Amino acid sequence: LKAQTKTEEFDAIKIALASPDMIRSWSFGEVKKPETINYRTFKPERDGLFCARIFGPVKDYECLCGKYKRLKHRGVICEKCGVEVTQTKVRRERMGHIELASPTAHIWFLKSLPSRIGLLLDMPLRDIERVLYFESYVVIEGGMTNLERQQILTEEQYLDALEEFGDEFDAKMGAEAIQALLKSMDLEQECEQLREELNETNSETKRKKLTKRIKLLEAFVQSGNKPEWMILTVLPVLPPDLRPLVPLDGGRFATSDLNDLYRRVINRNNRLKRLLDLAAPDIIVRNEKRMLQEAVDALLDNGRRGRAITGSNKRPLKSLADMIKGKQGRFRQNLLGKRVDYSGRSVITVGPYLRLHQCGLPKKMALELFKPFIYGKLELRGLATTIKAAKKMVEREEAVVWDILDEVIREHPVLLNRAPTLHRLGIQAFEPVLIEGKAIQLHPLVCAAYNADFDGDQMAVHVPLTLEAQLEARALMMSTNNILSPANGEPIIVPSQDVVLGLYYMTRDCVNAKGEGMVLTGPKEAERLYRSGLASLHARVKVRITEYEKDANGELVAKTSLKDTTVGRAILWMIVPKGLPYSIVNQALGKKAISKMLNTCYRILGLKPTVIFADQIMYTGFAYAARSGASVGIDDMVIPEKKHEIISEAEAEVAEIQEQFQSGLVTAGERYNKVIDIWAAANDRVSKAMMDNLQTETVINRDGQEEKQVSFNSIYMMADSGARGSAAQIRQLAGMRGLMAKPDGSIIETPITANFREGLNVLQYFISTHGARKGLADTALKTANSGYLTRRLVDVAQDLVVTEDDCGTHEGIMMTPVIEGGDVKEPLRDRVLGRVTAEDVLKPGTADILVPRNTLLHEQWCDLLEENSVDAVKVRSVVSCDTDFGVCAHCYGRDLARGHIINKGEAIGVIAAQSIGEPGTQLTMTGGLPRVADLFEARRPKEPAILAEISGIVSFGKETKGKRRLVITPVDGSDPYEEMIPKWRQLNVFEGERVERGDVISDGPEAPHDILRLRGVHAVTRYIVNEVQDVYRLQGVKINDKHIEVIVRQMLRKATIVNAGSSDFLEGEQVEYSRVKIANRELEANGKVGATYSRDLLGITKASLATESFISAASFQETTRVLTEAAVAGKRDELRGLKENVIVGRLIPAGTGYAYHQDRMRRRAAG
Amino acid sequence: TTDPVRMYMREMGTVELLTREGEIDIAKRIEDGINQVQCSVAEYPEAITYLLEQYDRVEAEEARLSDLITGFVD
Amino acid sequence: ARVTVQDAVEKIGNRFDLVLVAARRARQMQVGGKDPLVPEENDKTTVIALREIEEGLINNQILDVRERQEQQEQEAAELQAVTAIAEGR
Amino acid sequence: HARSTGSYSLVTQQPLGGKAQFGGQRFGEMEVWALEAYGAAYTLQEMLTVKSDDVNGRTKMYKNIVDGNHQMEPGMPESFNVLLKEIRSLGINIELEDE
Ligand SMILES: [Mg+2]
Ligand SMILES: [Mg+2]
Ligand SMILES: [Zn+2]
Ligand SMILES: [Zn+2]
Repeated sequence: LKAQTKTEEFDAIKIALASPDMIRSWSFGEVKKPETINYRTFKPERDGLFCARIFGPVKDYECLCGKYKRLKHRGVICEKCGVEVTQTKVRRERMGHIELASPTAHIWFLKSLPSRIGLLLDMPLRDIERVLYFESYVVIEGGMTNLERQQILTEEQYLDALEEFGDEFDAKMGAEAIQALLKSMDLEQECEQLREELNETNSETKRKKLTKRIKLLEAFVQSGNKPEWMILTVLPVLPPDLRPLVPLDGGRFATSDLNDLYRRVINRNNRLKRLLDLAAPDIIVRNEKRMLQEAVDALLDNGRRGRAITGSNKRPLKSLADMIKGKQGRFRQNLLGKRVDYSGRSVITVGPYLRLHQCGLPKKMALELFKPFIYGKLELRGLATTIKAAKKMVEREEAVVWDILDEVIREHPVLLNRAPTLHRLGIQAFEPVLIEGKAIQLHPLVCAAYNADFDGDQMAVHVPLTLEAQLEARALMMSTNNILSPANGEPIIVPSQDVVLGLYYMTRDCVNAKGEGMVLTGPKEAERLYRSGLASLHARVKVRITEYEKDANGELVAKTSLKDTTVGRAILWMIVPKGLPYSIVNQALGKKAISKMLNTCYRILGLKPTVIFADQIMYTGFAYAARSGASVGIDDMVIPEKKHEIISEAEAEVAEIQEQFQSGLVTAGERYNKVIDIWAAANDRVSKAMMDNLQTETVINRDGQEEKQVSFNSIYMMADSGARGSAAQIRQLAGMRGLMAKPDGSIIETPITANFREGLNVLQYFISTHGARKGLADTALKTANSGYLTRRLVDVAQDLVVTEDDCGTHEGIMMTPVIEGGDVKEPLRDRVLGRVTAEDVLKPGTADILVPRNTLLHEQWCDLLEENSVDAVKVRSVVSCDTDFGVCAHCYGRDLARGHIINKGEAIGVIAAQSIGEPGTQLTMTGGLPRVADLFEARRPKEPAILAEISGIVSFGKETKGKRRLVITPVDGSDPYEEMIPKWRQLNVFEGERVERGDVISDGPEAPHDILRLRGVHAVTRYIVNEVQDVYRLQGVKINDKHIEVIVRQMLRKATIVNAGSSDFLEGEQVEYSRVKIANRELEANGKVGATYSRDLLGITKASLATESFISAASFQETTRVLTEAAVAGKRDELRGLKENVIVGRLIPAGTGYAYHQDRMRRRAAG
Repeated sequence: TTDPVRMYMREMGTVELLTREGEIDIAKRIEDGINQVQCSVAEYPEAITYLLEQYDRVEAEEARLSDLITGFVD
Repeated sequence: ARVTVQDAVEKIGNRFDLVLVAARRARQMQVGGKDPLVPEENDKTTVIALREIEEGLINNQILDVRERQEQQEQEAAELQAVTAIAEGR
Repeated sequence: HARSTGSYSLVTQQPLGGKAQFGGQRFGEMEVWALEAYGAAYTLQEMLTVKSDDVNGRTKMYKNIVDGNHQMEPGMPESFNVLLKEIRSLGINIELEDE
């Protein structure tokens, strides 16, 4: 079968050096003149940087001279001025060239940090520049005389050396010499020479540097690149329209800086050509060559020499390297990142009437957005003769068009996005609802997921054009399909504030209210009692209710009873669907209980019932909250009656300790701390006074004498329900507020004795100011810290995607409760939930299999384990998964916005990174958000501890040489380990005991590198998760351990070989490649041997550095170095990743695209 | 030191300035050099006959007086 | 409207292959080639395909089968036309 | 603000408001990740190719929208197509191999 020739849809890409002849292939002509445009008629002058002959017609399908103006003539080359009449687009495509008189060095291969030309010739850089500037002569192919091949001579020395040997020895200077060296260089012969020398001399110092060079050389040999190409003979010119001269208003012109650069290179070059035919003296032509060299360098990458400046403007002219480069890496994909059609934006508002699956869309916005759809539908039914008439119709805004828009709008989701996109819920699909007005209406329950307040925040709209985008939006990005945070299984659609204050006020009970004690047939007639004004919303009442339990086999049982409840709870039951028990609504319904309600509803009835449920809860919450007439008055804030007394008593203590300091009974420092303690205790005292008074002090009467219940006072209801406010903020309102801190951080010893209900005087406010300003500053900075963290995180993971189904390994980690210092900082049920068992678990007794091998542990299975006493469960994790180049779905977990096991092809790395990064705003400024960054960066602490390197009996040897050696002695194994540890660090380790490998030989923090090396992979991964989870959990952030585990796996992605027989002995390399390779030896070729590796720990920012795709690396790294370092080796990028596929603009090899790429990947390496 | 401005000033600074007498010395050699080639051209038979064939083209209206001689010494 | 795709995800497990399959079917309907297998409520082809998945009358097997059937149904018409290409001889 | 099809920047073909029908909303890296967490491949391709950067694909699409055919014939975004010429403008030969 025949291959191909013309443009098919390409896969992969290759990059390499460009031959001079190869450069001529692209060039359709030589730019011979610095001239640009004619200066009167603005047409391009032939042949110049802008040329119709070389590049293309100025206007579409029209010859320059004007002889052939007809659209029919196409492949015709005009006889006057050869211009093939073709679309002006080809002026954006066709390249050109320039033939340089003298050779020229390519600055990228000269000045890249490991100078490429330098170490290829094994010659220093400073010398090479000295040869390019004609400051000395260099030898080439010395023959048998006096001289080294690469030796450098001076003027006098070259002459003296020349008198002895005239011929059979040759030396040059300048660019031609370096080019001659590279051409004369035989890489193959040099390779052989380097092979012998490795074996001959044995020294680490020697063969270390040695091995670096030989791999590089042979790589360049295997590459196919020939060394000469690092010196430019021919120079390609960029198409004119990519650096346009295009006119502006007022008749002035503007053009790209490249022109100023290109023009210069031409002039100087041309001048040199002239200077050859005039036989100028050496000193001049030398100076001209140097001038040409500087110009080419400035053109390619400016700033590596003098930083040449553009004409009349101080600011340095932007060169070709700076067009690619930027902040950061490339401008193309970096923030930000390209403008997009079919979009819009405006201020957003509430719209509580909306169902959770829809959103209010302004009329005008929808008109301008769907403009093409409106045109096409208008002429599909025949209301408009042709597309033009449709344009005039919508431009006239005729009344008939509004009905047509409802058709194109109906089933057609729109994407809503907010400004700081963090996790995937930052964009969600909704069904549009036409709304008069210029504001966007957004379902309240989603306002939590977007973290969108109403203080004037704006949101953006995107239209899903292609059919696949409609079904992607509807089945993935739809609002109703993500109700649960991917970070933790708790619902993120949880009612927020106003709604929950309603339900709290709804199901609550006072002591005496209208209708107390009566009985009703059912919830229906309960509402009939309330709405008519007979019964109070909260009164204790028995009513017949019908609850449900599905406890049969997939089948709903029904049960009825007389429940003791209130009127509000009775009415609310009408909403609760089917199989939920009445126990869930019988409580006071705070914000905490109201979330677990929604959660249970999802895990029992499924998705669909939960959605419609959630809507009803919101609607009823707002409604009843409005009925409640909740408000806040100045008399709603009750100050304790005992406050003034508490302040006075605490005021005596300070004068007591003060009396002790004047008489010297106590030191100055002890005094400060002392006063601060008594004042602090006072604050707690006042706080827990107003708390008692505020909470229960409503004391009311039912028929009998007195009694007291939880207060119905407004502000209290807010704090108790979970709607808004908390004991801390309230403490500032009624009781005294805190002890502020002076900028230096020393909490002031005279607290703020007043509060907001009273007035603050001059001083108290002035002292309060620092706390506010430092608060705002810290957050504004912590905003940046969070973003940077997510960046590094998603960079190190990204391309990680669920690929196989089950890798089939029994391996996994042991999950126990966190049990931190007191009692259970986190239970067992949360740690194992939604994960998969590593092996079958026993009861406390045995021959009883509870969970059969690998099974998803859902709510029932975790409760069945909890019924029994089971204290420990082994769980498959993403760090242990045997699948190479990905994660098996069985090792990950179920977690998603859906409860089902994770689908094949979902990209978990990104959602993992987003879940870890988003909460980082709430962390502190050891501990805090920077503490997390240190953990993921593997950074070694300042004064670390040391662990026993190997098991066996240890002892102390020699003496204090600034280090006192520690010698470990295994029983059977070899002794030789003796480490020199400075002894001025307090020891721990018992001098006379045998230590298991990895025990504590001293105190202080430990480097996570150790834990991996000595204790092992599972040990170190447990260390990271438990420590990082401590930081977040202390602040109340719920992040499932899964995400942290996937980040960890990428940290250890690389390993260092130990044994040999196929590979590079000491090379650090991917454990993915190795494991498939050592499997390729266990039964393949030669056993050989081999190879044993050692897992390595790379910090997040360091591990992301290594990426197979060079197009990916060129994005976030330093562009120049990446391109060079890849271009020499001829590396062939196969795509296969996410980052690279986004750049080139095709389907992501994940999710919906995963079917496509998979099917194509197999087509490759086949026939 | 890179900065090609520097490597020029230093490359030319080696050449030593001419004395007022030295100018004529070099200039005399030029005259000698050219006069050598002028006489060498005068010694070629084809150089004469060619000039003849060229002047016959001038008189034949195949050329102009400006395209052959710039004027004579006398 | 179709509020939750949960039912379709049960019929085809992946939930991504659901988007693909429903897409392929939705184009068979959108570009005027076939008709719905179930009452259209005025729902656009996006949602009509999903109902067909929920009701279990459309999936990847049937479509490949159905398409493979149409291949032979058109190959039957052109049967005489293409055998007339004996001009190869 | 709202825009369907507006003007375009010359240097890189991208939506730009010249009439005060303002250029479209800027779709970012963080927003790209948001699409990557969901399984939506086609939305992302259409976002950075036909809806913005593809000087061909945009017109081939628009004609299909009025015709009643929802599809995309994506092609290569002009941003990346320029990056190829800038690299090739240097001494670097960058080719698209195979098939
Ligand atoms: Mg809010
Ligand atoms: Mg705001
Ligand atoms: Zn012409
Ligand atoms: Zn696995």
